[PDB]
Amino acid sequence: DTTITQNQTGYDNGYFYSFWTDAPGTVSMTLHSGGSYSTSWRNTGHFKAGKGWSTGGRRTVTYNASFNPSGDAYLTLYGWTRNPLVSYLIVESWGTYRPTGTYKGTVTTDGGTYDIYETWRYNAPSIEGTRTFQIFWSVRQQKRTSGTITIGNHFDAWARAGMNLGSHDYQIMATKGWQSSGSSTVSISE
Repeated sequence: DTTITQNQTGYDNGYFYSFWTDAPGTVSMTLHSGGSYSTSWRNTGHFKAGKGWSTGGRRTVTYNASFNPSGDAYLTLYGWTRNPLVSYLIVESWGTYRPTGTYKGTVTTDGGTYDIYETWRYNAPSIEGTRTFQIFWSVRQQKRTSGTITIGNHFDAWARAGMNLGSHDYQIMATKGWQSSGSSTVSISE
């Protein structure tokens, strides 16, 4: 297995991965076989790490996870588009705080009901550099740590709500953390 501690993307055991933090040395990601990885973090800053695909799309993804946050963290499908510049999250579980934004509707899919939100992020890290951009959210109403995500059902609900996606960059089943400690192990597949 490979331990990642510096911002990078690449491929491991057939799958794209991405690691990003603004607090190097406080978080690591261990790449396991197939679509599997773990993370460990301690009094960190911001971090996002996961395996998935370098070009996102309307995939039906199945994941199985162990998720043990001590504070603010998400277990979430995460990705980016350009033209327009958008980041999006399908949040399956969280730690101390359930994320919210401007309410936009609800979508029911894969046995659960999700609230839909939009937020704006100002002068923040993006795939293009420091930029201002929209975040699209589907947040499950009840936490879960395994199951299937029919991503097309979220994209379509967002579009019905006036939330328009662009050309896809990467798409990962991510662990994301903010000023917390914890661990995770996440195993994905299309």
